[PDB]
Amino acid sequence: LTFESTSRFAEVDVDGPLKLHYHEAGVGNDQTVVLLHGGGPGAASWTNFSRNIAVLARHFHVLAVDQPGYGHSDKRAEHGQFNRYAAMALKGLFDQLGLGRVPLVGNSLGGGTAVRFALDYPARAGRLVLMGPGGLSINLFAPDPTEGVKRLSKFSVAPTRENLEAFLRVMVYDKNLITPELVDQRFALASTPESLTATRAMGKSFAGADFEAGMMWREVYRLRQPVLLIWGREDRVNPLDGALVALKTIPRAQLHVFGQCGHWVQVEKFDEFNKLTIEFLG
Amino acid sequence: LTFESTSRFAEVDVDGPLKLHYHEAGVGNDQTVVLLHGGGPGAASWTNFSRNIAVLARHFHVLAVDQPGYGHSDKRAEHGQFNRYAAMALKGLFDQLGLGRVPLVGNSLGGGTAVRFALDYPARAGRLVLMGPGGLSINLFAPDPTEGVKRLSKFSVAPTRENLEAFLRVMVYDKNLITPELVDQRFALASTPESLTATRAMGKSFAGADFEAGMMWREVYRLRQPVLLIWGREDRVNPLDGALVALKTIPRAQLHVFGQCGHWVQVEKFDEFNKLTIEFLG
Amino acid sequence: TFESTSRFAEVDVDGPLKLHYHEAGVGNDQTVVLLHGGGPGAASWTNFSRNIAVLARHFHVLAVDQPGYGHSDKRAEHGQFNRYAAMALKGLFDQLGLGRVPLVGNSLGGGTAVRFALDYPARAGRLVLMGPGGLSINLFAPDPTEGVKRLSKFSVAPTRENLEAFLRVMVYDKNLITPELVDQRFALASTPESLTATRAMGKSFAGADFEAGMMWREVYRLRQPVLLIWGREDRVNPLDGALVALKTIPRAQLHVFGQCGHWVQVEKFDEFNKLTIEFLG
Amino acid sequence: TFESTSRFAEVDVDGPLKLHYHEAGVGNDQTVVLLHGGGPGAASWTNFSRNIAVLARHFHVLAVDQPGYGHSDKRAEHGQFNRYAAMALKGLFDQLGLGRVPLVGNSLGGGTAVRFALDYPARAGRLVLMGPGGLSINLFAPDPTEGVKRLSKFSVAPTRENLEAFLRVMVYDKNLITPELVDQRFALASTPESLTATRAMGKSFAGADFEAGMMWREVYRLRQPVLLIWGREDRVNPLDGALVALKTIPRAQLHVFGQCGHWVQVEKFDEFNKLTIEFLG
Ligand SMILES: NS(=O)(=O)c1cc(Cl)cc(Cl)c1
Ligand SMILES: NS(=O)(=O)c1cc(Cl)cc(Cl)c1
Ligand SMILES: NS(=O)(=O)c1cc(Cl)cc(Cl)c1
Ligand SMILES: NS(=O)(=O)c1cc(Cl)cc(Cl)c1
Repeated sequence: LTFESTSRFAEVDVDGPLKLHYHEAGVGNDQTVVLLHGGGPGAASWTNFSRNIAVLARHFHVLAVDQPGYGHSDKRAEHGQFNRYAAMALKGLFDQLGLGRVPLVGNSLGGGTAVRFALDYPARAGRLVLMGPGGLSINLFAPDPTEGVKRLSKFSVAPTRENLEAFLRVMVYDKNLITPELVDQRFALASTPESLTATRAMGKSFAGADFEAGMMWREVYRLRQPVLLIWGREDRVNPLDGALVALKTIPRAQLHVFGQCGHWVQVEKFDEFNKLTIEFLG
Repeated sequence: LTFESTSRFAEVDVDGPLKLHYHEAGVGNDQTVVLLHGGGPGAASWTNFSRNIAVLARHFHVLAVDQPGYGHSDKRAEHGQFNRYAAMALKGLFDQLGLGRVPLVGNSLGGGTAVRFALDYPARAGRLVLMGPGGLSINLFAPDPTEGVKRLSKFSVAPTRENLEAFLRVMVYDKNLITPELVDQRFALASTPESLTATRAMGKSFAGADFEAGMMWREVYRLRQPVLLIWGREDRVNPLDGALVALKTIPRAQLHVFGQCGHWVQVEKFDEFNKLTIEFLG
Repeated sequence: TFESTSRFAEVDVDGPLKLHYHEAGVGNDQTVVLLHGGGPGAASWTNFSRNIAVLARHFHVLAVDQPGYGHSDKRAEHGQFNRYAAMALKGLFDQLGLGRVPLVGNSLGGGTAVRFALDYPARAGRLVLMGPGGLSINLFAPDPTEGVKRLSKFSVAPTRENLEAFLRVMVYDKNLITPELVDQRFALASTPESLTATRAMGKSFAGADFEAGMMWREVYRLRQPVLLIWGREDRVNPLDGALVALKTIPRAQLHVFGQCGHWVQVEKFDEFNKLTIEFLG
Repeated sequence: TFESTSRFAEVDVDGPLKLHYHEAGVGNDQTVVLLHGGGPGAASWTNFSRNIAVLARHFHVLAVDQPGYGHSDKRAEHGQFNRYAAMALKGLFDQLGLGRVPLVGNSLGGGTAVRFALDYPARAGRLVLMGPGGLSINLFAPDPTEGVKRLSKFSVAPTRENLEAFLRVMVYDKNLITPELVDQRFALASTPESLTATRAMGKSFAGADFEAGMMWREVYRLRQPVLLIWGREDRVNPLDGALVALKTIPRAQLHVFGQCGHWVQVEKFDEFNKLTIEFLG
C-alpha cells in the first residue's frame, strides 16, 4: 500500500458530474468500511488516515473517500450545506459500487458527513465510529467559535504559513507532531487556487437557508445503530462538552475519551483507536 | 474454576488479625491483577465477577478479594472510613503474598478501595480499571443521596426482601437480570447477623472524623498511572456526572461509557468490559 | 381571593374547551401570564400562592389553569400536552385581545410557555421558566428521573401514600409537605375527572406528535430574553436539563438556587418574586 | 473620586507590605470588601468603575488593590498568589478592626476572596464571586484556556497589540475595548514595577504551595451563603469551572448571563449591582 496502488476515481452525480477520489484497500475481505477524513487546510484521506488504513485493511475492505473540496476530489466553487453535499456524493459512490449497508468511520468534518449520511439514507449506514465529530456535536460550555474554529477562519481569510501552523498546533495535544514538513506539505496543498476556491465555497455555504442540516445534534436520537463516539479530552476544535447531547440521545451510543489527545484522534491515539475500531466493527 | 477450587484465606493485621477471603486463578501467568467487588447487600467476589474471573484468568494471575464486611472476609462490628480500612487490609495481603506493583480492577465500592489503595501506597498500585467507582466520583448534577444510595439505606434500616429487590433493580439497566433466585441468594447472605453487624459498622463509620479519606476526587490529580474509567450511562447509584472531576484531573485517564448499562458494568457489559480490561492491562 | 380573581373563558381547540384562570392587578400597564407546574391536584392558585399577590402590584396577572388541571376542562383524550395547552392559551389570547405578553412557567407550565412561544412567536414576550419541562433534556440523569417515577407510580396506584411520596421529592425542605397539603392535593387529584386527566396525559406520551415535546431542539429560535430558574436539588427535572437551553437560547440567563427543589416559586418565593419583577420590569 | 477615596495602609506579610485601597460610603452599617480581577494594568478603581458609587449608597465599601496591582507593593517574589494576597488582606482587617465582612471578587480577586474565607473563616461573611479563579476547575475546557494563553503571551511579549488581544477575549462586546482603554491599561502594565509583578506571578505558579490555589478541593467547607456569577461567554475562566463549587458549597447560588464575558461587573453592571445589593442586604 502506497498512495498510487490504492488510488481510485469515480464520477457520481450531484447536480451534475462530480469526480470523487478515494483509496481502496484490503480487497477481498467480506465486510466493507468507509473512512471519512477531518477538515482543515490540506486535509485528505491518505494523510489523515496514514496510521490506520494499513491496519484496518488487515480486517476490512477499506474505502477512504476524499470528500468534495478536499484531496483529489472536485472543488466546485458552489455548494450547499457541506455534510449533506458530501453525503449525496457518498450516496452516489455507494450506488455505483453496489454497496449495501456499510459501517462508517468519520473524523471531525467527515464525522459530520458520516452522520448526515446515516440520517438521510438510514438503510445504507451501519455502525458508526465518530472521532471528535462535527455536526452532532454542540458545545454546551465552550463559547463558539472555539479556538480551533477561529484559527481555521483566520487562515481562510489570510492563508499564510504562520496561520496554518497556528491552526495545526491547536489540533493536537502533542505539538511535536506539528513538524516543518507537515506544515509545508499541508500549506502546499491548501494554497492552490482550486483549494482556495473550495474554501470560498465552504464559506458561502454557511450563509445558506439549509443551515439546519448541519445541526445534527437535533436528529441523532433517531439513529438505531450502535455508535462509538471517540474524543480527545484536549480537543480544542470540537471540545469534549460537545459529546454530551449525542451520548444522551443515541440509544446504542458508547463514548471513549482519551486523555492527552486532541482533535486528531486517529493519529494521536492511533494504536488504541485502531483496536477500538476493529473490535467495534466486528 | 469453581468457588471451592479458587477459594483462599489469609490473615493480615489491621489493628489485629483480620481474615480475608479471596479467589485465586490463572496461576502461573506472569502478571497479577487484583479485582475488588462492588458494594450492595450480599455482594462478594465470586458472584460480582462471575462473568469475568474465568476470562481474565486466561491472561492474568487473578486475585479477587472479598473486602472486609463482605463475602467470607471478617465482619468486624467496628471500623473507620471503609475504603482506607479495606485498603489497609489489601496492603497486608500484598505484603504477605510478596506482591510488587500490581494493576487493580474495582467496581463501585471496591473501585473506591482501589483508588484509596493507589493513593496511600502509591508504589504498590499499577494501572487502574474503575467501574462506576465510588470515592473519586462526585455527582456534580445529581442531588445526593442518589436513588441508588437511598434504596441501599432503606434496606439497611429495614432489611426486607422487598427493599433488597428494589435496590437491585436500580443497579442495572436491564431489570430482567434481577431474578427471583438472585434476590433470594443475595437476601440470604445479607440477612445473616454477621452481615447485619457489618452493615451497622458501615453505618457508624460514616460519622467518623476521617470522612475526608472518602473524598478521593480531591486527590486523584496525584495519580501517575494510566487509569481506565468505565461507566454505565444509566448508572443510578453513581451517576455519569460523577466521572467528570476524575476524567479532568487524572493526567493519563481514559473514560469509556456504555449506553444501556447501569452500575453493574462487569455483568451488564461483560464481554465488552473483559476485552477493554485485557487490552488495557496488556 | 380565589373567588374574586376567578374567571372562565371558552375557546376552540378541536371544539369547545372551557378554561379557568385568575385575574389580578387590572389597570397595570404590562400583562403577564402565569403557568403552573404539573403534579396531581395542581392548579394556578395553590401553585402560585406565594406569588400572585406580590406580582399583581406591578403587573396585570393572568394565572391560567392548564387543561387537565384546576377547574379547566379535563378531556379524556388529547395530543402532545404542551401544544394542546398552547393551542388553548392561543385561544384565550385572541379572545382577550392580547398582543405580545411575557410568560411565567413552572415545570409543566414552563414547557407549555415554551411551546407557545415557538408556535405563536409574535404573541410571546420575555419568558421566566422555573425547572421547566419541554426545553429540558437530562444530559446526565437517567430517564425517567426519580421525580417522574413517583409521579407515574401515583398514576398507576393513586393512593395518598404515593402522592405524599411524590410531593416529598418535589421539594428540598420536606416540612413544606404538610398533612393538610397532602389532604388538599389528594382530594382534588382523586376525583374521577382528575384521574381521567391523568390517564389522558399518560397516553398522549405515546402520540406520533412526541417530537413537539422535544423543545430543546427548537429554542435556539427564541429571540426574546429568557430567564431560566432552577433548584440545585430538583429531582423531577434535574439541573443538567438546563444546559442545552442555556447554550442555544441567545438572550438566555440562568439562576440556580442551592437548597431548592422542583417547586421554585414556593421554596424560594421571595427571591423568585424579586428576580421576576426586575426581569419583567 | 479616585483621590477622595484613596487610602494606604502598611501591613506585615513576611515584612512591610504597602496596600492601596479606595474607601466610600462611610457611616453605613455593613462593610463590604471588593477584590478586582487580574489582567495587565488592572486595579480597584478602573475594574469597579461602574459599581463603587452605586454600592456606596448601601454599604461601607473598601476596594483593595491586591499586591502586584494598582498602587500596592509589587514585590518581585511571593508564593501562591491568592494566599499571599489573603495574608495581606488579613493584615488590613486586623488593623481596621473588622469582624466578619462580606467579600466581592472578580476573577483573580474572587480566588483571593475564597482563599481568605478558607484561611480566616471567622473573618469572611457572604461571598459574591464573579468568574472567580481558585474555586473554578474547567471540567471540559482544555487548560490553559484561550484567555490564559493570551495573558501568558503578553507576559512573554508585553506589546500593546498583545494586551489588546487579551482584553478583547475578556469581554463579549468588543466595543468596550476602546483605544483609550488599551492605552490606559498598557501605560500602567508596561512599567518596570508592573512587569516585575507579572514575572513574579508567573514564577509563583511553580511553587510547592500550588495546592493552595486548588480551592475547588476545599470550598465544601464554606458555611456562608455564596453567590456565583458567570458570563456564559467567559473565555478566561469558562462556565464549566462553576460546577464543582455550585455542587459542593452548601448555601451556594449561581447566576449566568448570556452575552457576557469574564468582566461581569462592567459588561452586566446594572444587573450585577442589583444582584449584589439584594444578596448582601
Ligand atoms: N467542527 S467540524 O467538525 O464540523 C470542522 C472541523 C474542521 Cl477541522 C474543519 C471544518 Cl470546515 C469543520
Ligand atoms: N457510592 S459507592 O461506590 O461508594 C457505594 C456503592 C454501593 Cl452499591 C454500596 C456502597 Cl456501601 C457504596
Ligand atoms: N417534566 S415536566 O416538566 O414536563 C412535568 C412535571 C410534572 Cl411535576 C408533571 C408532568 Cl405531567 C410533567
Ligand atoms: N484564572 S484566574 O481567575 O485566577 C486569573 C484571571 C486573570 Cl484575568 C489573571 C490571573 Cl493572573 C488569574
